[PDB]
Amino acid sequence: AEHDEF
Amino acid sequence: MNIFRLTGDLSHLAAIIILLLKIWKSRSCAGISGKSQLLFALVFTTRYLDLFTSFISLYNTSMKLIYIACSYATVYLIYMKFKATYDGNHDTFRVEFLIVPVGGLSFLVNHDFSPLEILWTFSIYLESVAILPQLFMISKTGEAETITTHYLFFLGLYRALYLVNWIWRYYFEGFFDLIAVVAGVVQTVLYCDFFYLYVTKVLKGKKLSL
Ligand SMILES: CCCCCCCC/C=C\CCCCCCCC(=O)OC[C@H](O)CO
Ligand SMILES: CCCCCCCC/C=C\CCCCCCCC(=O)OC[C@H](O)CO
Ligand SMILES: CCCCCCCC/C=C\CCCCCCCC(=O)OC[C@H](O)CO
Ligand SMILES: CCCCCCCC/C=C\CCCCCCCC(=O)OC[C@H](O)CO
Repeated sequence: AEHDEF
Repeated sequence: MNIFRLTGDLSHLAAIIILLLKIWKSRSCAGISGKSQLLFALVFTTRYLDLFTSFISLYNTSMKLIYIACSYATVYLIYMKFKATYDGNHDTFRVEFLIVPVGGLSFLVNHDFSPLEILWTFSIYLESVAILPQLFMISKTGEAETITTHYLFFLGLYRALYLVNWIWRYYFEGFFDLIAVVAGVVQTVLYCDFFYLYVTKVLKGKKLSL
């Protein structure tokens, strides 16, 4: 799954 | 993208600059756990390997590079430039009790058994406990300087704002990541004693004694 946060 | 996420990113960058400028201007890293700064640098290194496989936005790329840059710079000021003021005698947390188990847990409990996902998971578990050596050092030395407490407040508030961000993203976008959530809760509960002492003592002109 794609990680779009820091 | 929501206000809770944006305020959380600003709170995290505020904490990182407060610490970096405090060491740089005072030419001293007294009372600062070098070990926690190694852990934070290691979180950024394992989490942001996706800089080579993805492009989310200029903001996403820039923030990752700034975080890696400031975490590595902070490590350099403590262990190389101002090493004469690094208090190794009081930064005695045994970080192997955090790294070895967190590493083992990321390999076993993750969303996918692939190198990039296992490394991302390691970053999430490690971040939840990364501040432990700094809090342990403050309890040992007895005191925490005002600027050190402002650093800890903005660092602790950042992941608390990410929890609110996850409520927002779950309700409005149907997005949910249980590994980040549970680790985020662990990360924030470790600041509960500090938050209570910062609000009742530091914000009232008193001494923060852990
Ligand atoms: C001299 C040492 C201190 C100097 C540094 C002072 C400036 C940094 C302050 C804030 C950064 C912004 C984020 C933190 C403030 C958030 C406060 C709050 O409650 O935020 C809830 C949020 O706004 C709901 O959207
Ligand atoms: C010197 C100390 C070294 C030891 C440090 C040990 C690790 C940190 C300790 C406690 C965290 C316990 C609380 C964590 C609970 C997380 C579960 C949780 O989030 O439950 C709610 C639900 O999943 C979402 O709403
Ligand atoms: C004292 C030293 C040890 C420190 C340990 C600190 C606690 C954190 C550990 C585990 C998770 C905490 C409880 C949260 C469990 C949530 C499980 C859950 O919701 O599972 C759903 C299911 O797996 C569908 O994904
Ligand atoms: C002193 C030595 C111990 C200190 C180190 C403690 C590390 C932090 C602990 C837990 C992080 C919380 C998240 C872990 C729980 C995962 C919950 C879950 O849902 O797991 C199944 C997963 O979703 C399937 O994809």
